[PDB]
Amino acid sequence: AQDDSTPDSLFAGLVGEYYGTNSQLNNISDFRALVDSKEADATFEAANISYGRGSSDVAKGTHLQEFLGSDASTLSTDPGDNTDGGIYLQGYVYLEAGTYNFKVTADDGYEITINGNPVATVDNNQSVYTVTHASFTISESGYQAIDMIWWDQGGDYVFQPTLSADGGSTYFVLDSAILSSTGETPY
Ligand SMILES: OC[C@H]1O[C@H](O[C@H]2O[C@H](CO)[C@@H](O)[C@H](O)[C@H]2O)[C@H](O)[C@@H](O)[C@@H]1O
Ligand SMILES: [Ca+2]
Ligand SMILES: [Ca+2]
Ligand SMILES: [Ca+2]
Ligand SMILES: [Ca+2]
Ligand SMILES: [Ca+2]
Ligand SMILES: [Ca+2]
Ligand SMILES: [Ca+2]
Repeated sequence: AQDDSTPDSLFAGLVGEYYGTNSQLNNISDFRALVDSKEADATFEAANISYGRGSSDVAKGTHLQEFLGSDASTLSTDPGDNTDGGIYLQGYVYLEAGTYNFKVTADDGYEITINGNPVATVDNNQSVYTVTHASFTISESGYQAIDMIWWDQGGDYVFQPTLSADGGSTYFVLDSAILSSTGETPY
């Protein structure tokens, strides 16, 4: 919901922020502290949350643009170089009441929360790895609050957090079909 004097862009995606640093990102706490420490180095619309894979540091050159792919045309600016970097996404996702679970492929780590509750966590650096996370429940159909963090400490980078509504038989990417930046219906 609106919570200040600034009108908010309504689009079918999450509000994306990118942060770079020349310090080491080892875990979720490090990345969250980076987010807390300054304004975003760039903003974007996260409408197709399947990013990478690439090499040679997400925070260098045009690697962020390549990583974000179809979402990079919404970047507010082209960040300068850093050694380490990551993204913070926030907004809403339409989900019917029921049981769900994430399955996430990533390098490095990440955390996804729904309605404020962590539902997928990797609190460390890693080369590309896929985790099938534990199931969670949605009590009431509608737009659920969601946020994500992901980072790259260096090297390769990928982030694809897929969701299953059918007990792990099929999974889907979070994209413009169901995302909303504000919780209003995007057209
Ligand atoms: O430790 C997390 C990183 O792992 C990889 O990078 C390490 O492993 C590579 C292959 O063994 C080495 O070449 C590299 O020097 C190591 O840092 C991965 O490539 C990174 O993206 C991960 O962040
Ligand atoms: Ca606002
Ligand atoms: Ca900030
Ligand atoms: Ca750049
Ligand atoms: Ca892509
Ligand atoms: Ca685009
Ligand atoms: Ca690093
Ligand atoms: Ca990496």
